[PDB]
Amino acid sequence: QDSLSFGFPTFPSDQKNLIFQGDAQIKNNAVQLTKTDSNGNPVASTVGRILFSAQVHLWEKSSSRVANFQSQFSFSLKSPLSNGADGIAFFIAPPDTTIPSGSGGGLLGLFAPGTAQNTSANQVIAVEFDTFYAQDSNTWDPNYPHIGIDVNSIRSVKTVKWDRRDGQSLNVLVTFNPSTRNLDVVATYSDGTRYEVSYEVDVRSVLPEWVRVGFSAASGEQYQTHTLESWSFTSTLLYTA
Amino acid sequence: QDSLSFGFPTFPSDQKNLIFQGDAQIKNNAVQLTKTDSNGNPVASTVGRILFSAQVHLWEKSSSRVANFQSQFSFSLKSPLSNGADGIAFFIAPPDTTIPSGSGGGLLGLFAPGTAQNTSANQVIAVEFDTFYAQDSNTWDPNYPHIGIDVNSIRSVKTVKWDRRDGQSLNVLVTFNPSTRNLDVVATYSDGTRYEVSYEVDVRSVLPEWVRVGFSAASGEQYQTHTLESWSFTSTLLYTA
Ligand SMILES: CO[C@H]1O[C@H](CO[C@H]2O[C@H](CO)[C@@H](O)[C@H](O)[C@@H]2O)[C@@H](O)[C@H](O)[C@@H]1O
Ligand SMILES: CO[C@H]1O[C@H](CO[C@H]2O[C@H](CO)[C@@H](O)[C@H](O)[C@@H]2O)[C@@H](O)[C@H](O)[C@@H]1O
Ligand SMILES: [Ca+2]
Ligand SMILES: [Ca+2]
Ligand SMILES: [Mn+2]
Ligand SMILES: [Mn+2]
Repeated sequence: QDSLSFGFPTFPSDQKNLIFQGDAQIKNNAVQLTKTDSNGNPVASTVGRILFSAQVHLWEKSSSRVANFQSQFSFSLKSPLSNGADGIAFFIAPPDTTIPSGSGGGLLGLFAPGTAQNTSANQVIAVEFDTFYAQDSNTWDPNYPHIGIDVNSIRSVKTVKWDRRDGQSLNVLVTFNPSTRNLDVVATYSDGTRYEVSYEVDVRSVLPEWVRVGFSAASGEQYQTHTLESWSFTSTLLYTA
Repeated sequence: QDSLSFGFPTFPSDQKNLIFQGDAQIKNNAVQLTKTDSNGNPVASTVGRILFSAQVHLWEKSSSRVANFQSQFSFSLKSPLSNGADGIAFFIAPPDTTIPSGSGGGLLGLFAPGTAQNTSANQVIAVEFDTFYAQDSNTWDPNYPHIGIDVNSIRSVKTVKWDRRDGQSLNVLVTFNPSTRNLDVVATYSDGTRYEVSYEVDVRSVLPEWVRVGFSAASGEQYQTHTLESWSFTSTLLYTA
């Protein structure tokens, strides 16, 4: 299809079009990307991801069209600690994508250790909400919590300082305009605190014509829950001139 | 998801989200539901169907909601014969639906001979465009080409007279309003000729909560091409009170 859109105001346990990978599962009408114990407390060493089953037609070579898309979602992070880790990310990748071996912790379940910073070895665009930046294990991160745009590497091409608020929902809007090639991210807390980061990228040179979209999250030594509360997505192939 | 929509202004051969059953296949940017030879001519004894891969959430028992949906599409039928057969239908059925054994010809690839008219043995709602009504074989049909609403039986709960026009595209809009439980069908030819038919049905007593939507067509002794040219669909769960 040239256009596709779906919306999950909440996430009832009875799902049919979501691909669950790793420890991701439904709990309390929300998607818990990372594992939690019987009491709902976050645990260490856990990775989880979800992808919508239907493939998205991001661009079409024959017609020279590229899709304009928008993804709106909200999530919250909670942890008994204060150095919750590692983060959640919205991502776009080939349809057959699976959790790379050894991609836990700071690799957010998106990259393999050996090629995490090798742009020519990956095919993925992601918007990460990174809460752990210890320079001994996350050498690629700026020294502070941040939102970043990742293009084929765990080392963001662009970032903005962000504030982690335990238990508060962050509302996010990610937009890609094929006319300007601008991938825009706007995140806001209920009180109006706003964060913005943008970057110009030609999706055609990074991803194949058909892709899948979803979310990934991980916790290594440090942990926190990565709760996806709602999500809507829409994409429309448009002629770019 | 509570809401889902997709649009196929045309059908390029590079498809990822359609389930092809029987002889259905893409040719010349359109879906040929029934088999055609090398020259693109229709042949006898053929059945074919397509279904969008993502499941649609039709109704939800726990929340007492029912989907409001709309399906817009266009097709054309063509045949060198005086009596092209057998017809095409838009349908809704359980997610694991497949072509029943012996459902060719007048059964449109939707029902098995043994239970074609047994409403308690089927789970399907279809809008048929029936061009073959020979009273000796299709005994259940009115004696003329017609548009029919089928609820668990090849014997339409309602039909209206319709004219078959060789090679002309018919545009159809099928709507279901959960508030009134009215399933409306509006079909038009390019010259303005219009056909309307409506029926009240509680979808909750006929179909499971999750379903797949698609098209089906068949040709028995007589034949014709059944070409699906475009299709857009949208559905949204709504509180019914
Ligand atoms: C906690 O520091 C010790 O372990 C470090 C390994 O860090 C893991 O946990 C991080 C946060 O969950 C995660 O970002 C990283 O990928 C690892 O999974 C190590 O680097 C320190 O030197 C120290 O031993
Ligand atoms: C060709 O006529 C002979 O067979 C007929 C069987 O009818 C088949 O074809 C019809 C039109 O394609 C279709 O509606 C039906 O389901 C069968 O597939 C029969 O009716 C005639 O009396 C004759 O024997
Ligand atoms: Ca990090
Ligand atoms: Ca018939
Ligand atoms: Mn980072
Ligand atoms: Mn009929």
